[PDB]
Amino acid sequence: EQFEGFVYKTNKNIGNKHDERVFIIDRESIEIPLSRDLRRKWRELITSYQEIHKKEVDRGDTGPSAVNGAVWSRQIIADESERNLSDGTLCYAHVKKEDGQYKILNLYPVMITR
RNA sequence: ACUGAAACUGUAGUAGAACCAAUCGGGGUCGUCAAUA
Repeated sequence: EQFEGFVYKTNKNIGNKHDERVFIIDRESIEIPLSRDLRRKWRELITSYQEIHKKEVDRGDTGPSAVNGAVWSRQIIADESERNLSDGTLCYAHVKKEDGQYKILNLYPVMITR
């Protein structure tokens, strides 16, 4: 196939990680209204990521002490710009279909998330 | 078309009586952390 897309590169944030993922825009697409409830939940989840590791990062660890061969996942070392869901940011969205509606429950920065 | 003189703003009076630097708190203890293949 041929596609066009965005590379949703995060870092090598776990030891078994081989690949980044890239979002294929050339093909089928759907959109949902972005609620202010999602905006706060994003800010709040990312705050946790950034806040919880602040001390490990500032003493200069390059990755979690509990997983060798890995480096800070992109969102946890990112600037506070990441903490605001500004236009064109890339996310994973946790979704279900209900009543034929693509309900979005949360926005999450990584496939398996905090 | 003769300046009045002489005369302590002084004497007596406690910035004091009452008032708690005090009330609460085991030097204690378990699961998290990272995301993909």
